[PDB]
Amino acid sequence: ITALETAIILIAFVVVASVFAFTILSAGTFSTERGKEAVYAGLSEVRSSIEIKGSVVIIGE
Amino acid sequence: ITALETAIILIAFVVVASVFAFTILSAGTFSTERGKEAVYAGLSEVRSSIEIKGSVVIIGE
Repeated sequence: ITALETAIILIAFVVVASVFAFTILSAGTFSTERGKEAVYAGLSEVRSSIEIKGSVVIIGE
Repeated sequence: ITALETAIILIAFVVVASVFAFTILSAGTFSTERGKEAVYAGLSEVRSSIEIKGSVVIIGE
């Protein structure tokens, strides 16, 4: 009796872990991708400066 | 003692396991769903932000 019972509960717990494990794998991939974007975005901003060369001239109407 | 009794008790225990297994499956699906939602919520909050560019101007009446 106890043998037939234990099989059914055993399958139930394995499936739950499988679904949970799949969710973590997909969730973890999203987090890594988002973290990578930030570093590239930050580096681009710092190097994008601009500079004035020469002298300023005004033209009289 | 006799096969006739043993069948009846055997069926009863199997059904209990089935009902318990079904609830675990449903319960596990909800919990993992909520865990996934938390990660997306956290990442969105960190990325949002605002800066101030330029001076601050006062207009006097």
